Amino acid sequence: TDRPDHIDSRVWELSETQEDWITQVHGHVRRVVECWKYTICCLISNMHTHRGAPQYDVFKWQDRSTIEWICSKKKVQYPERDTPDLYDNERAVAYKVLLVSDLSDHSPTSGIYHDLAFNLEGEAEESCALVLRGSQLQDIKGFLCRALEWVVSNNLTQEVVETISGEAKLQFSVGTTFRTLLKRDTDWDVIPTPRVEPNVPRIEGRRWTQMKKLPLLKEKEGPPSPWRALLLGADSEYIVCPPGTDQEAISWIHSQSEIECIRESKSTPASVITCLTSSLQSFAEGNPVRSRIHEDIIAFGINKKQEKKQSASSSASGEWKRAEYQVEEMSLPPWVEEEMVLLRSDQEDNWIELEKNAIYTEVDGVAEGLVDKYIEIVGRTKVASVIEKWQIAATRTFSQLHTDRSRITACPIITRDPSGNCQFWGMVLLGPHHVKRDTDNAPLLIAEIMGEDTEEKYPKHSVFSLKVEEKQFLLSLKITSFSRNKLYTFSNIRRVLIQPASIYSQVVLSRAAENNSLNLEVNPEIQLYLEGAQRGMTLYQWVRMILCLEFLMAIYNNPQMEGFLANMRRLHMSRHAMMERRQVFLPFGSRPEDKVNECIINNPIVAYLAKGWNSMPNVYY
Amino acid sequence: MNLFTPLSEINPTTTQELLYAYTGPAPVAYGTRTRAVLENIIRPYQYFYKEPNVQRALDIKTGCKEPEDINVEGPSSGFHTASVLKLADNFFRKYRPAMEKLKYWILVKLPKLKYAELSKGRQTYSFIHKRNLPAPIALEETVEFLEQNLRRKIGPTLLSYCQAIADVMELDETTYETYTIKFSREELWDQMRTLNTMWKHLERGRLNRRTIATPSMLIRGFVKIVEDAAKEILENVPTSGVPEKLAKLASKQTFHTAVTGELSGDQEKFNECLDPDAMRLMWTVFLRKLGCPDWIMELFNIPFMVFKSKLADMGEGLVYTKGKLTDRKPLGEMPSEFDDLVRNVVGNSISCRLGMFMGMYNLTSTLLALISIEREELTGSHVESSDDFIHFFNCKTHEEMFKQAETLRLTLKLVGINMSPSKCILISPAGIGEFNSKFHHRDFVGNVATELPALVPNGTNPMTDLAMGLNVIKHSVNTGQMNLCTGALAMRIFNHAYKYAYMALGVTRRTRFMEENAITPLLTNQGASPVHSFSTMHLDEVALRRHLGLLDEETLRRILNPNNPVTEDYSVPSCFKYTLSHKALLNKEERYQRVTSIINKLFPEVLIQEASAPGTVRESLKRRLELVVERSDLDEERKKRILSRIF
Amino acid sequence: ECTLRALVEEYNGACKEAPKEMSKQFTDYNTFKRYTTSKKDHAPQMRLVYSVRKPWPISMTPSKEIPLVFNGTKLKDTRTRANIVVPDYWSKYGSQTSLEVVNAILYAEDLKVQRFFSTEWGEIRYGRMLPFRKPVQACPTIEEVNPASIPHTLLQVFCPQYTTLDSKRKAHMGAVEKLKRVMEPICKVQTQESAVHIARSLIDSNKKWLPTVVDHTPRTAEMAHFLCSKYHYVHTN
RNA sequence: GCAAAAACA
Repeated sequence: TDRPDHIDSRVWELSETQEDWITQVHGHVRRVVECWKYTICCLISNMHTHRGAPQYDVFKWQDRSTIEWICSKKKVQYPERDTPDLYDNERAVAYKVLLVSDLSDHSPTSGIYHDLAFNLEGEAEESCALVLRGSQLQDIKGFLCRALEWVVSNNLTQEVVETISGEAKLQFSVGTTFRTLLKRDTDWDVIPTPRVEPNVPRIEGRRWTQMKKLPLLKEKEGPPSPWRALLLGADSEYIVCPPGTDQEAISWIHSQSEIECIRESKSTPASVITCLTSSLQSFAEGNPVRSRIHEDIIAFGINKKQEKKQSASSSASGEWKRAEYQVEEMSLPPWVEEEMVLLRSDQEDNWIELEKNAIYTEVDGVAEGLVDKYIEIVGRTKVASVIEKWQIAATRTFSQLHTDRSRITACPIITRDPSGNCQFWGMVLLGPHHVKRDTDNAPLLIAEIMGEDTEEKYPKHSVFSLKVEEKQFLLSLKITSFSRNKLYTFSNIRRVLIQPASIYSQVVLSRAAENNSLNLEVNPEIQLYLEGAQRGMTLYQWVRMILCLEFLMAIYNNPQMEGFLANMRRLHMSRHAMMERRQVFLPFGSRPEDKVNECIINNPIVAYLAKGWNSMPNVYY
Repeated sequence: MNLFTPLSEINPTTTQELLYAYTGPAPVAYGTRTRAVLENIIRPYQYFYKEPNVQRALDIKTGCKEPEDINVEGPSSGFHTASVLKLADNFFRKYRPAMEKLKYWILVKLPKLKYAELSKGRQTYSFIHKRNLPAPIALEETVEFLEQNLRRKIGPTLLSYCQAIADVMELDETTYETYTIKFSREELWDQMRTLNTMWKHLERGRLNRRTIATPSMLIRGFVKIVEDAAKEILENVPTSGVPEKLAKLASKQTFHTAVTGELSGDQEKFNECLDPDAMRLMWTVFLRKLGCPDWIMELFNIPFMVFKSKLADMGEGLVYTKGKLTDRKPLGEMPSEFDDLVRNVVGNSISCRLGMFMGMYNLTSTLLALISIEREELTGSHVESSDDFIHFFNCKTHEEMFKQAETLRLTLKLVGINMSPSKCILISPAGIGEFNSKFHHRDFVGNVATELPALVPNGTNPMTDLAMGLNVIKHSVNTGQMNLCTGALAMRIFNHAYKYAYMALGVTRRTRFMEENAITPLLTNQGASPVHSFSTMHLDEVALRRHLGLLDEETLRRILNPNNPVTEDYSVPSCFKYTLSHKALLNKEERYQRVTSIINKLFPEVLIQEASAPGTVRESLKRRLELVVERSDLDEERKKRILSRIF
Repeated sequence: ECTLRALVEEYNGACKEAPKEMSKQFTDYNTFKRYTTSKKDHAPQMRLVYSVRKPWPISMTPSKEIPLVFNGTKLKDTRTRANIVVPDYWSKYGSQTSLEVVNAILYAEDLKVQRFFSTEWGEIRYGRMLPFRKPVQACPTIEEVNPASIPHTLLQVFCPQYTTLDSKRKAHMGAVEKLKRVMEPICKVQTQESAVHIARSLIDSNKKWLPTVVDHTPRTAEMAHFLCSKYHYVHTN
């Protein structure tokens, strides 16, 4: 409650936080009793002098560090939980102040410190009288009677007696009002006591049906899915330029080329080429960032939101209804197989430059040999070059994102072959990109060198002709807006190499486990279901197409793809189980194919994986 | 997909790691979460009766239902009270040591819990500033609120904090003070009840985005108490998904003339079919059969009753389109598919008595499932973590196995668990299964990560970034997710990314400055050749270079100097361990920083243990400063002059 | 004393400009150790590239031994900020320190390096091993220390005057002497936070789940990432 | 235009 009158204030806020009184059974009474004990200590340790310092020093409610100091100076050491209340330099004895119900039944607590006994109305044990002096006894009697009159005034005799005879007990109390608040939304009390007898009923259930044949996925019907990715993939090419810096190569390309459009898309107007030529020469003279031209307005979507809002406000009318979004279902495009067969094509260079780690032991040598051989087998492939292109483009675009600008920045995609020459894949132009949040979409105009054009595959791209030293190339311009998260993710696209490598190692090491001898040159016969027939092939080509699939899945990752993969892990497990002559049983209303089919809407690689699953046998003998 | 399914030299289980979308952008949730929140809230009401009747379920307080009401051909929300009682009693009779350890935790460790651990929580809704603040700020403001409105100092223990909350709930009027925030018992009750909902970001493996809810700081102490008790129960039972257990069951062998099957499955609408009153009954049975006092039962039952009265925030509005226009409108203004819940709208929040939310009671739900497992005729091996489970049946007959599987499904339905039929697969001769991203095939359990390691520097400083990247790769190797080749390749990729991020590649300002001033590259972040190898992941960068002679002694003395102006992570302090980089909150921040700065100098022991030492900060600092001054073995007059200035 | 005087006006200044801050309980320190307004970002690695390239990346304490401009290149912002090349500058034309300080700081890290290079490797055996993850102590320690007594052991080493007899009793006597004789060059007001970390790692016996083909001694546990795997096993003598 | 059940421009 509040401060008792007989207890001094300073003692009260000293005792305020010595112990957590609120979670004690009689915490207020215990606090008052402790205040009594400390006050008795203070009146015992009144102003005195033994040899220049008071003979009585107080240890109660003092910081343990100073108590330890004072004990060290006196060559004594007391435990924390049995520290005496006070210490006397007269006899050099530690006294603990105790309150007891009666004086006759009082035994010493321990031999390491003496006990001062009081009976709550002033009288003290004869040991106290022999130890202390008359004035101290009179003062303690006065304080004790002034406390006892307070106890009788508030009728706390039972609580005081309980506090004296025992230690603190823990509790947690909930009042009536909070209890009524708790009981508002439940049919039971705070401690639920339902009257029903504990019993578990017998409930009729359905049966479990065997999955005799594997589920067949549904191929969607509709227009074929166009190529929807940040860059071009297998159709990307590069222009060979004389050795030098990026600026020299850009100047070489700009000064010795001309652009004429051959295919124009409404999504990417043919006028936006004026932007690209404005950023080439600007980069040719050493300025990666240029000013704003008129053609940028329709190329980077500047002030598009306000115009769209104005048009909608001035045109739309009727009655408010729910959004009811929809996603257009699309079929498997023919270009996925072409992308697969082209991404694995052999290359003259390695395209995978990674600094070798150190070697200190033979395990390190084994690991480095495995990594080097994997780099050899998946390096001279088109997919590796496209991975490096994506890495460079995403990295250079991401490095220019955080710095807020209002001007167009050019980020050339240039690689160095192991001969010094420059390889120009394209140029990505970044708009104002007032990116406030990590999911905000920065505008981009991507010009990229093509290998072959296809209106069906690239409906939103604008294809121009490019003449450099009597050499013909295709230049594709695409207007996109792309997020910082996705650009950062594709700036570390090289991690896609991890998943195939695992498989490769998991084969090679396995062969070692078959003979306790590493080979690092094994190219075993992996048997697969190809074109609907069980036939074998080499490990290297299989790893190459695994890397092609993983790259395609990575660049085409979306909620549909992740849902499809997560729900297809179960079907893959079931198929592997049915290879091993194991039966698969299924719940009553169970259709594992439904979860997968929910995820097959318009993702070209999800559809490609679905077709690959459907081409395999659905029944095993 | 046929390319991912080998038929020789390797099995599809090992190649199932290829069915993962690493190195690709994780889906991000855009715009309003109102539709997802409302759908999550409305699922339990449509699932209470076999024939959907939302109106008749919207006036149900306790989700208790008869066995005939249970939907065996579809999801069922609610529980059978007698079933919960008997199952909890059976779960108590078994697992005696686990409940003994719970008793020990209650008697000993529970009173010693400090509410300062609440400061280590994640984002909270501030009922004072009406914003989202980090856990330390919300904890500090809540403690100050309790101090002001309760006129006593809150003890460091968690029980003291909970008692303070329960006491402040008894006041007609509370204030916060200039601000002068005016409250009420009903307003504070609503603040306690309200759950703040948000999108679950960076979530993979799902077509549709999910939502996660946070409780208020007022109820978080009780939530932590009950969840800690749940941890102590779950860590001591063989059916929990926390250690191993999957590997142990995989290694288990059964005689030939037996039928062993393996059911791998998930749970549909795990949080949309669980009622907090079942958790109340389970906990009450546990504590009552443990012999705990009534205040223990009250303390354990408060959180779930506050959850029964939850006011989960329903986002920022449903999307309505007139023509090409788009608008956000709260539930109730115009007809929609959630009109049935219009009667439950309280301001921008909606009342919901049935159903849970994700990220609220992850372990009590697991406990409920595990007590549902305990039955006389379920003589199998069950391991469940949240909504994922694996079960091993060892029966003498196929019909017996099917009976046990159906009994398992029904007994989980008795409390509202509802395994998804399409996501549950039972392999008949066992030996193949999936559980918690771990694939079991023929007594081999392979761990597959949901997320690939970032393989990029974390962003603190070169030394810690290198150490943490190497530690992450080493951990991935230890879990089995990576091997020799993958480990070394990941190391090379991380080395390239680490060198690029610190301008250690090509020609940059840093490399140009090093070249002009003739500063040879001696560290990996400086452009030197990597010294770390596959076998050297735990070794420090500064070390292993002095040992190999790559770093002579005087440059070590130059860079290891503690007096340099710039200064588990086992990286030695060095000059390269640098640091890169709300009206009345920044001044309070800097004041608290200064107070923390005067400590850690006068109080070395807080660098090893907790603060303890009851008393005011000013008085403790003054006393310790004195103790230092007159333990400085100086002259007495100098000591007197020094204490003369302490005021 | 000058250094003791350096703890007075800071106390008086803190008590003056932050009155309500000192009025809080001393146990509140455990709460406001981490009191920060800054939101806990979801991915700090995203902005590292920008932060490093940002002008004046490093925040440095005020200093005099680092020039404002060195060889026609700005270093400090004249707390002040530092150029990205400042740590590179300090590696060649900086102030050295005692060899004992270097040895003490690198202690418990050079020990791991010495253990790695003082052990012999057997031939790699390839087979169908079954690595089962078992909880073992991750790193070898100078002396075996019961957990929950590590904080009491560290108190004796660093602040034996601010302790209790109860803490003294349940502290590993025998590892304190080893810690004192190897940490005393760095047991000052500076590197007090650091020296605790090295000392803690010296006697920390935490358990980690590691692949196991044969039962791991503490020496082999810290290097278990290459001793065993699904397909290979190397024996250590 | 990005994108996917609703946000960026």
